[PDB]
Amino acid sequence: VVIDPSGNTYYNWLFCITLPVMYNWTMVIARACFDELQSDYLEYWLILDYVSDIVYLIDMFVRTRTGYLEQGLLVKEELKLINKYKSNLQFKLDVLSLIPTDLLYFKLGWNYPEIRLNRLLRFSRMFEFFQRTETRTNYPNIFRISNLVMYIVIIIHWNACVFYSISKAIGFGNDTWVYPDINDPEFGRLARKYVYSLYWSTLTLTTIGETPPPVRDSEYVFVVVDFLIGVLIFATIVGNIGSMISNMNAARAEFQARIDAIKQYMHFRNVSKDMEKRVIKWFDYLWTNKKTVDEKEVLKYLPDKLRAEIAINVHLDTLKKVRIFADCEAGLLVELVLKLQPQVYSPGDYICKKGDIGREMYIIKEGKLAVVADDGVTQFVVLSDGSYFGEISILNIKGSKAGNRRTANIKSIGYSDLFCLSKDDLMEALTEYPDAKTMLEEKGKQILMK
Amino acid sequence: VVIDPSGNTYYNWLFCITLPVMYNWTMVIARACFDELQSDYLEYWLILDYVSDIVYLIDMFVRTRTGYLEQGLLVKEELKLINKYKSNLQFKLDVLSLIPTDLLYFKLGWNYPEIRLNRLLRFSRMFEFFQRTETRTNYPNIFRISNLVMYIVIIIHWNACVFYSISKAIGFGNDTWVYPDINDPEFGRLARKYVYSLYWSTLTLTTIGETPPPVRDSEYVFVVVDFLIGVLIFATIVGNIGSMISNMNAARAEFQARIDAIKQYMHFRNVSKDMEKRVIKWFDYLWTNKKTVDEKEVLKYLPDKLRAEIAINVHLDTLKKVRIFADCEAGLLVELVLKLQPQVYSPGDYICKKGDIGREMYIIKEGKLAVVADDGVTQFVVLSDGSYFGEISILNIKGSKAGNRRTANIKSIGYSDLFCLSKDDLMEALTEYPDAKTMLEEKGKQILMK
Amino acid sequence: VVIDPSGNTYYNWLFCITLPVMYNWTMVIARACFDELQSDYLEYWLILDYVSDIVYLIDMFVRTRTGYLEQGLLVKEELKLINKYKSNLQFKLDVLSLIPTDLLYFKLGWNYPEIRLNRLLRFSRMFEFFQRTETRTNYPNIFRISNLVMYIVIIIHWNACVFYSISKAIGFGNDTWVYPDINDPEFGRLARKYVYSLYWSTLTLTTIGETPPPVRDSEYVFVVVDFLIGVLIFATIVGNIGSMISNMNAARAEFQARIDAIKQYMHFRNVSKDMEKRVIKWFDYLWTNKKTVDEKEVLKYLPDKLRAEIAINVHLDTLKKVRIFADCEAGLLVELVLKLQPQVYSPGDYICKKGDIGREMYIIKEGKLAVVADDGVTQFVVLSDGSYFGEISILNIKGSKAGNRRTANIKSIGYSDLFCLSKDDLMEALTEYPDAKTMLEEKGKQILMK
Amino acid sequence: PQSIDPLTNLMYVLWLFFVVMAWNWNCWLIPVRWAFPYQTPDNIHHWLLMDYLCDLIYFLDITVFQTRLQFVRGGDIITDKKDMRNNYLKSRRFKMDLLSLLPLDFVNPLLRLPRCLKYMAFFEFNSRLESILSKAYVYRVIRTTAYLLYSLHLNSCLYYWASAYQGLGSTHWVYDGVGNSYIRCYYFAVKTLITIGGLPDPKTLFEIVFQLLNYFTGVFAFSVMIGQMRDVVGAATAGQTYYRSCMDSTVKYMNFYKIPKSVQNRVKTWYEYTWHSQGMLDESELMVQLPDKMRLDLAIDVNYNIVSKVALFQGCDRQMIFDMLKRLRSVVYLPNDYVCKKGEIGREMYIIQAGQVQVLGGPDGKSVLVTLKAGSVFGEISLLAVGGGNRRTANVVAHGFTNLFILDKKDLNEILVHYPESQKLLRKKARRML
Ligand SMILES: Nc1nc2c(ncn2[C@@H]2O[C@@H]3COP(=O)(O)O[C@H]3[C@H]2O)c(=O)[nH]1
Ligand SMILES: Nc1nc2c(ncn2[C@@H]2O[C@@H]3COP(=O)(O)O[C@H]3[C@H]2O)c(=O)[nH]1
Ligand SMILES: Nc1nc2c(ncn2[C@@H]2O[C@@H]3COP(=O)(O)O[C@H]3[C@H]2O)c(=O)[nH]1
Ligand SMILES: Nc1nc2c(ncn2[C@@H]2O[C@@H]3COP(=O)(O)O[C@H]3[C@H]2O)c(=O)[nH]1
Repeated sequence: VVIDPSGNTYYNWLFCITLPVMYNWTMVIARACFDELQSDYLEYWLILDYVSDIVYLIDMFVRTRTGYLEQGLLVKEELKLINKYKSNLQFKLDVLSLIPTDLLYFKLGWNYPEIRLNRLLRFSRMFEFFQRTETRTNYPNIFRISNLVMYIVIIIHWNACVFYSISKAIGFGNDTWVYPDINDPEFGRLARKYVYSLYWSTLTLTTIGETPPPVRDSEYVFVVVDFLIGVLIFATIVGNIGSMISNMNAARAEFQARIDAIKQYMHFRNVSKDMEKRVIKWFDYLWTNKKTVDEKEVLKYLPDKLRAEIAINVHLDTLKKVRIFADCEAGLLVELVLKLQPQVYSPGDYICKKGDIGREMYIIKEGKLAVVADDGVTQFVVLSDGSYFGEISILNIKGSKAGNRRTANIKSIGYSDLFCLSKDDLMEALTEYPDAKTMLEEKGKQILMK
Repeated sequence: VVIDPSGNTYYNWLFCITLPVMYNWTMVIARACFDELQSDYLEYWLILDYVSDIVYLIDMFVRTRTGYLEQGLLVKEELKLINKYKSNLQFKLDVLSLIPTDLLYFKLGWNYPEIRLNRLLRFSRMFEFFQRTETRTNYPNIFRISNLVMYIVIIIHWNACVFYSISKAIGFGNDTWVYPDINDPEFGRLARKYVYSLYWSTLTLTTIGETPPPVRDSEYVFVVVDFLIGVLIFATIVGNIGSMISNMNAARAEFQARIDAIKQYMHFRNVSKDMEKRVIKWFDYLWTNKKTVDEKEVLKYLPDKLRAEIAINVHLDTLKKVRIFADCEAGLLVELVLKLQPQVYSPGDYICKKGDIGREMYIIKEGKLAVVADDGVTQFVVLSDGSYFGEISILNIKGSKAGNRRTANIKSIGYSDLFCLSKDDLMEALTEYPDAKTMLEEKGKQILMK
Repeated sequence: VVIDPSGNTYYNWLFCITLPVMYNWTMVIARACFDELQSDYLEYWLILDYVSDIVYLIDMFVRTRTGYLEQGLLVKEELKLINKYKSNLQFKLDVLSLIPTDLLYFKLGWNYPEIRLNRLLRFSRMFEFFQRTETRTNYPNIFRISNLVMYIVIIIHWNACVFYSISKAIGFGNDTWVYPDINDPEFGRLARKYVYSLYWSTLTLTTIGETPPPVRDSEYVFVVVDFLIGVLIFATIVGNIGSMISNMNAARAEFQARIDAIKQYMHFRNVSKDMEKRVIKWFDYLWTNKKTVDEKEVLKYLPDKLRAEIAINVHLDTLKKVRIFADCEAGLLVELVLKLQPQVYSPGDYICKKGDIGREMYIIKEGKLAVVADDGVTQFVVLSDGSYFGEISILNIKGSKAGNRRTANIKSIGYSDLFCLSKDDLMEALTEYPDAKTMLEEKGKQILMK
Repeated sequence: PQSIDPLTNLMYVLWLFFVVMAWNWNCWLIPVRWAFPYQTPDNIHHWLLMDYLCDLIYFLDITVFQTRLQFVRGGDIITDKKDMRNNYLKSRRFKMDLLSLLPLDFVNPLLRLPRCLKYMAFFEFNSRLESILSKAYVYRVIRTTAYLLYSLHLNSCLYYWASAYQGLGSTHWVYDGVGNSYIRCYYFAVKTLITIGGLPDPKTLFEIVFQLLNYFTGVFAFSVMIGQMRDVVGAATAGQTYYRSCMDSTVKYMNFYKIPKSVQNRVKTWYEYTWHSQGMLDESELMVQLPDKMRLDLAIDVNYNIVSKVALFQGCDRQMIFDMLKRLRSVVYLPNDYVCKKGEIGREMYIIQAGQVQVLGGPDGKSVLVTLKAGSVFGEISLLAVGGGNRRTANVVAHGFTNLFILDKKDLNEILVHYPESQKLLRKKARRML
């Protein structure tokens, strides 16, 4: 066997059924309208149509064999798969698409391939494959733009075929609007026919005009209706493409709008040029190191377990270096990485100063932190990445010298990225982990005697 | 070394290298397609190409001399800088851009300047300059509009060059669609060549048409593709420019939308016309002084420290006028500036009614408030600047009657824009500084004995 | 006075100065380019220019009589107003707009109103009037559409004047692109002249083409540049129109999106049809009665006193009938109406149920209740609009038969829109007022002995 | 039906559709009869017959149907016949209907131009057809393109009027008189309002003024209608676009940090199954927009019988179950994902909505001791501990895509202290489990 829809082989068959359906949506109407296209390459079109019908029959076999989810589980019982496939509208559309209409080649001649319009009813396979591709590709917006561009190409090609067919019904060369006479050697070539029809359909759908005006009421009706198609349907697709291109830039546009709002606020308040330059440097650091994206808003819809799975892989290198996590039991990390808030500090920033209230502890993800004196001109010792600080004034140290006050000045040299862990978030993990609390109290009481 | 990319000396270099990149993206294709442009000004083009190559080599030296950020610290080791630069794709693109392709002048003649089309591979430097200029200029929307307009100009110029090349590859004056014959003294001028090619490019890319229809199959195919380029690539940039000018005054649009929502709510509620006039006068005051946008929402994307420094810098003159601090130490303003929130009050509005739950200290920044009597005709004390009022109710001093309630009624004589300080936010912040509690208690008892 | 900026007379003078500014911004360039307009109506244009200059002088006098805000107080000192006005850029623009350049009519000719283009420098009056009209008028959407339309009219008029000036510089009838020979009686008519210039300007700026192609290189360059300018302007038109469509639909499309989302949720989860009908009927009752607007979201940008005034004036009729509100003290409503949530109930939906914990106290605004018992086929007494119920469970009376539990049942006969007071929200304001506790305890005792 | 509520009673919606058909006939056909000479004396009687039918529809609307529309006054539905008539006469709808039914005997078809003033019925029918029809985004598209077609229709009628005023074939710009008048005038209106161009140039002053105003109205009104239609089709796929945007932002975040594909496929699959089993990602986003009473209503129908049929909430207080579902949030658990960890601490109690979870225990684990289907509760035991005293007794692995409900630590206990008898009943049923 039973093919998993989430599996890779189902995607491979989705592509392998999309190729003949895309062939049918393009070439069947072209062969039906451009009779020279069907007549000249009849062997090639017969081979391609028979291959497409064989692939349709293998898609029959796959649709009877692909699984469907029932109460979460993927059921693999054959009769259940058969009944589920047959009960759907998909089976009816597919079996109407695969009726043997090729037997009507004898009744209507070999120049009538418009009896294969039933084969377009496998469009659901195209849309399903395009939905599955956009989920699993690394560039979803680019593929979406290409898909809508191809929809434009299909609509333009179909309008070209329709215009050629209407010129055929009215008569070539009878009017200045229709396609010219085939008896002209230049306009009698099949390439000229298709390419001029594509030109007419392109200019008409895009509402450029600059084409010979209709001289017949049916031509006026078709031109009005197809201008309306180009307005309602085509221009909507072009607007969707523009919206998708804007959605590529959406995070960058939002971040630049934040920058513009902050600069406009700072321009009104007559802030000094040094602070404006500092804020500009901070935002240039944010974009240059690509820290504009935030973890909270992107992963806001995720469950806690899957956010924990992601946050471990993001902070793999940091959480091995820390003495609290992944050194003894590695148990509280899966519960506590959700409580960590990443914060980035500018060079020279004082994170916590002596005599200040301690509402959080810090874990150094990146950067080099230094402990300094009251003036801060010199540094006592430097703290590398992976370490942690600011835990003295958080938990209840027995016999504390000051208590709930910072015992050291923390100077941030360079741009240090480091996690934040507040009071109650830390207590809601320490109450369930008394052993982890004791290890922190030990080093806290060991370092507080100085 | 070190160029310090966050510094101004690197951004000033970014403009110096972007000009050769613009010249290569603009003039190399023009000289490649318009052969008269290459032949007529050959000395100037050789000089400019040599200067652009020299600036490219200096950019190579700078990119070997520029400092990245490992562990959040600026790198000064020259070998480390060279190894970091060489490992990136930027070095590969830059060394492909500086391939000595100019040696093929002696193999393909002096009229073949498309061999130095590899110089276009330094586009990333131009895009980096546009990124940096966007976050540094005082006019971000105007610069962004000019950037996208220059993208439009470059695309139209490139399509003009492509049209002239296709007219050259087919034959000048061969058909009605191609560029006319060179031997025509009016159409053989280089200015006429480039300007009419630009006219055709503008007509095709803006989807105006108004061009002679194509004759050959290749011309029809190119016109279809070019109109699709003008519908898809060109009109997306045009539409996002239109949205950007529409979203230029985003804060003004949001404030106006707030006004329309409030007025539409009050229209159906059938509120009195005087009340509507007062609301409109209030919003006119908000827009005239540009107090429309809130400081909290704009600055909440900034880190707490940088916002702290910004809030001190904007309100440095005001917070120097208070009597709580800024006398000996002047260190109290930094900690409590985040907890205080800006407010503004209408004239005649009783900011602190007599016998009310006291919740704020209400530090005055702008506005002359008066301590009115119970009947309200007479006013005792005028509080102009740096004069707190409401230091009775927040802290429950001993020997105080009706400590929770207000001891006087305060009326705003004019539009008083002043900072409110929360109940629990100040009480937590009050315990750190021993001077603030003493002054607050002494002033409260002194004005309570009156 | 002196003139207040927020007063109605300042808006009236803004209109009275916008009229000559709008005259000078459209007719000066029209007379400068179209010589037949300047020559024929000299008697009218001299009087209009003199009137515009007189109104400009009166506007400059008004600018010295407009009181700004020092400490939120209107500065009525004439010398201070004159000193601040003269130090601004607006004084420089006003002086530059009143340079006696009209004295150059003698030394340049009576058909040269190009000199008096400096009167356009008072664009600030027009922009300020349009920024204050949109804030003040009851139809901001219609006024914004009309303002965008007249901006496009002004731009198209200016481009028409530019095209006519370029045609007269190149020569009338010298090319097929320029305006034809004015010696011809058909093309020599001034109305026909300006209308064709405006028609060309609309054709060229709104990206239509349908113009004779340029002949000379200057004509081609101007046509390309004006295509680009008009494409950006048409993009601005489309973006602004979409913005006002979204703003007009912001009251409608938000509610419709909520309706579509809740209908998708109800259909997807397969709810009961009766419950779906009830939910849709309640939402339709909100839409027909315009009660779907959020009170808290819309009324949160106003000050607490001003929002209290709005909420009191909306709920003026209800609060008089309430026995707790505006009956004994009339001092608790000003702080308790803010801490209130309006809710609307369907008929017969069991607002309060027996054997349930109630955390809210409900006051009826414009509804009718039933207070049913047991099965609910019988009712005790209807609750009129302006009464309060559900105060038994929230208040912790020592002599209570049931603690924190509702008594009997409450049913809504019709569509009842009633306020609610939360338990912990009311208990904070109930303990502060000594009179409120005693009467609610007495009412609870009376209910319990009932 | 002596009293009809406007919202329900689809027969009133059908009658209002008939009124809309009459109003659309008036709006579309008077400009034709005013401009085009289609009101010939040969077929004047058919025109007047259908006009009389539309006037009869208007009269039956103003008398028979609008006076039977029940209304709410004083918060109560009013059914008495005389009160409905008084409310209707007081309403703006009666003013619009009376102004729309002005008697114009005097033939000029423009005398029936007041009949287009009955647009309130059209807005009411739009509201009903967008309220009683599921997935009514397609009707909004049809309505907006009907506005566009009506604008093109009015422009075609104006063009034919201008041509007839100018001579009807006097110049190349005006209509030349050959072929069908309506479709060729509509062709002009299409190439004008869409601003396509490609038309004969206007020669005389009147024609140039008309062409100027028509291109101007095209540039603005065409942009208005296409902006409306793009906004309609964007709101049609607004939830899908938002889900795709969130998924792409998440995928970009995981791609940035080089997260392995084994986790990326899990996140993608979780988004896919959440969108296929909930339809709008986070349910609480729509829950917060509704009143608390409607939260209780939309909870008491879909996921109340499944949580009241469990083996642990039997014999409890029925109002706790009402209080149960304000804090129950659904979550999707992937197959072979550890819902419970034996060595780890327990924050949450799990109630299966649609899925199967397997409890593993015994020698070295990996033995399905019991399988819990939909309507079952697992993980309840570890909540009743102080400071996380109790661990999970056995690890639980979801067999498939399990959708299940959540109650956090100190969240069930917030509503458990309200019910003491239910508290001790849950304590007893937890004792029997251990
Ligand atoms: N007092 C002290 N703190 C140190 C030292 N080394 C690192 N620290 C950390 O610096 C932190 C400053 O804030 P805390 O007092 O909360 O906690 C302190 C310790 O976590 C040290 O040698 N002495
Ligand atoms: N009663 C009184 N209050 C004053 C005076 N000067 C300033 N105030 C402030 O006015 C405030 C009114 O509200 P509070 O009673 O909370 O606190 C009061 C004082 O902070 C004064 O001279 N007398
Ligand atoms: N139980 C009861 N409640 C009444 C009666 N009349 C009015 N009420 C109100 O109905 C309310 C329902 O909720 P509560 O029990 O909290 O408080 C109740 C009273 O305020 C009555 O006769 N009996
Ligand atoms: N060990 C075990 N657990 C069961 C059984 N049936 C249901 N469970 C659930 O498995 C859960 C694991 O976590 P808890 O210990 O919190 O609570 C446990 C019960 O809710 C069973 O038969 N054996």
